Amino acid sequence: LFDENYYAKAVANIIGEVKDPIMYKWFSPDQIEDVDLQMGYQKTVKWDAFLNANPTTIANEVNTISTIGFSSEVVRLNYLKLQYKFRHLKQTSEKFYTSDSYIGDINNNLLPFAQAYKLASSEIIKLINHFVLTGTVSIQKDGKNQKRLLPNMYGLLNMPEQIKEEVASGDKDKMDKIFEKIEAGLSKLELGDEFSTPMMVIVDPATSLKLVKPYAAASSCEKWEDVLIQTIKAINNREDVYIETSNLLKHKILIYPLNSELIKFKPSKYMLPTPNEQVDKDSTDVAHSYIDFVLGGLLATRKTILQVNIKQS
Amino acid sequence: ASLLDSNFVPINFTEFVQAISNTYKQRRIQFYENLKRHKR
Amino acid sequence: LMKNPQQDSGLLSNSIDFRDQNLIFSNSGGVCTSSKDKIENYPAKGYPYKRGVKLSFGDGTTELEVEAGGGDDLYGVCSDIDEFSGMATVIPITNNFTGYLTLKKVNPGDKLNFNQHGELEKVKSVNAIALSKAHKLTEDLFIVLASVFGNRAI
Amino acid sequence: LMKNPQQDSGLLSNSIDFRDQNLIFSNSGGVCTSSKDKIENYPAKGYPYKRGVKLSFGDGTTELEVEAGGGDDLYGVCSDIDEFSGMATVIPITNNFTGYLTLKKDGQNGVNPGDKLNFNQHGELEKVKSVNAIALSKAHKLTEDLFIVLASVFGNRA
Amino acid sequence: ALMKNPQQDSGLLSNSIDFRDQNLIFSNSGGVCTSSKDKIENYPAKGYPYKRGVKLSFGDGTTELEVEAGGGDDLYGVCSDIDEFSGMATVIPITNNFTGYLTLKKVNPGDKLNFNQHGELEKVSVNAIALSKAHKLTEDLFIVLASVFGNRA
Repeated sequence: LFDENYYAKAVANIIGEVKDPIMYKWFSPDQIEDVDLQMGYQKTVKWDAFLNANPTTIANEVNTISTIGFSSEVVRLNYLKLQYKFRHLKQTSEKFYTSDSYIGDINNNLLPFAQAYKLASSEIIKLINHFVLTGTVSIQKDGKNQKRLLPNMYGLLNMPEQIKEEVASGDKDKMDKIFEKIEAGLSKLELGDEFSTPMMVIVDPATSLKLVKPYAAASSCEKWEDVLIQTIKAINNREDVYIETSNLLKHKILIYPLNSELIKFKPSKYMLPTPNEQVDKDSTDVAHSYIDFVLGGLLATRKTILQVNIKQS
Repeated sequence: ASLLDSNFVPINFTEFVQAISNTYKQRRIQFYENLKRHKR
Repeated sequence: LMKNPQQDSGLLSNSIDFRDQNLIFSNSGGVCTSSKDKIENYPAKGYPYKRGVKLSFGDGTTELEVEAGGGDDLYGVCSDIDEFSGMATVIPITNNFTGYLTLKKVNPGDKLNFNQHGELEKVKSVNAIALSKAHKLTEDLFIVLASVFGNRAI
Repeated sequence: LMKNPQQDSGLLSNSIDFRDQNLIFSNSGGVCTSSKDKIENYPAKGYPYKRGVKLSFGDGTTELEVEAGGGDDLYGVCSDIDEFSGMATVIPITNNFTGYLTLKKDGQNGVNPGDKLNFNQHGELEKVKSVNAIALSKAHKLTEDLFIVLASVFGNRA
Repeated sequence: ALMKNPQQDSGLLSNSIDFRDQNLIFSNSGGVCTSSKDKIENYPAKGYPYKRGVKLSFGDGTTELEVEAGGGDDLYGVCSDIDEFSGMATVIPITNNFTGYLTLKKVNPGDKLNFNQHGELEKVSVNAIALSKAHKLTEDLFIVLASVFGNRA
């Protein structure tokens, strides 16, 4: 195949130069399990039990007894396949565009196929990281004109039925108020049996800079970050608490455990960019290529993620 | 059946895509093996 | 509209708690059920789930069915539906029932009566007493724990 | 109201005859299709299947969609829908189209081959001003309220 | 001043970290969504009709016809790209629908736009529908995402 098709050989020889996605730092190795499905859905079934009324006293003769009810829940994860097209130069025409230190028409913004594919793959990986973190797909910095997505497609920041706290605008710079809101959310967190697990906090750079200040008369050898780590260690049975900073978030704090039982990422085995076999060719020197990627696959238990939003005026 | 294998020779584009997927999986496994998070 | 919600849930359920986990529409049957209860099954005409039912007669070509209703035509209270066969489980008004029923869109100890739509409402001819307050499952769906024991006298 | 009937069937189909076996609502696309046709896909609001489509703009948070419509807002003709993704296939009004489209349930008996047709507010074809559509057959009734007709759309008119 | 690629060099390297709002530049040639079955024609360029509606201009007869910025009843197509060395403008005919950023006269999604005498879109014959609000790149340069669907009254 490599001899017959130049593009496949170039993709194989340049695939190693693409950096790994940053989403991997947000999850444990066991939390991620790939699935073989491009487009479609997957289903799972859970069973719950509940008490209908107070217990019945067994005294003398009785026929009416309190009942214990049961319920079934079907959880569906949807997957979507998306494609991008990019222009490039035909392989046979590169000799007419090679220069002293570059290859490609600068005046017309034309690139060799390998470099164009690398740049497009990097941009697509950035988009996928943004989707995994925020639960939305958009190219505007404001966040409008979002692509309409299928239901049961959520991210860590937009997951429903989770603990949500809001720090007031007047207390935007008050780390004591921010920590009070974080403590309230931590108390409202419900880990249950899966408590002896590592915890993960993702913060914006401004929140990290506020955290690295000493805890407050100010204390010595005790920072707000250390106080937060101790607080989370109180509720995770003194397990490791990891703290990361992401530029994608803005005035947001995301706290969640790293246990596969509570939160699991089951992405498609084709989620990362993959070249398509269709290459548009014409009599000119400009060709077109296609890249495919699959989105969706995040599953989380309810009331297990804390999302703190610091309102900015 | 991965692109990391020099001896690998894709017969067809489907095998090439499968090799790409296997290479991505091996890359993420290696990243998790080499990762060392900073405690405290 | 459906005993089991048609749309699949997006998230797993948290089952570490044990309090207030029974205020759901899929809680079929009764909170207190006796082994000597008389239970019938009828063809369903509509969605009479958790509603007072009345006998409905067609043109005679097919058998009779049960539909949501009350007033002077009440025949019993539906507590379950098998969707595949369209079968409505009915407990006759001659047998007392205690469970969650649909409420018209109320304090404990209040007298309740079934309306034309088979929904409980505050008060005549039916002995129904609410044992709790209205629980709002949806913007238009309200339930209430009540005990229905026969009919009253006018 | 769906590309494929929602209710299942109790009978096997008889694959013996070969005539008049295409007058079904599941027949997507066009009877005559060119390999150089421009085909787009859009988010679908409602069910614009086999109907003229127009651009619908929301508040701004989400992207634009296509909805059943016509008149001065006609953007194209929907020929297929993927229900799982909610995707409507659109052929632009600048591209020639020949196929079966929904017809208004009023005066359908008067629709004869060679009659001029125009899209209404609901994306339904009706006998005639601004769109060049000519009926190539008579109304075929698939349901008490569903009528289809073979028509060719070849752009806007002066 | 108005060329697709600025002649003035950049003082500093760009920061290639963000991926949002990095396409609303004047150098973005072509369309946001393009099909492989689109018809495009190169024509001699009279003036600078890049990202503007073009009309056919005929000379005395010694030289071939060319395209110049314009609109109205004389509109022939939309210029989507230009090669300065050959002075060649790539035009998508009005018979073909186009979606991309075009020059707007110095406007909300859903507005109806028609080309003026200078090949600039303006609010209202309707030739395009605005898909976004006007984006300012220079004191006089305003672009807008529009969907051209031919001519219709």
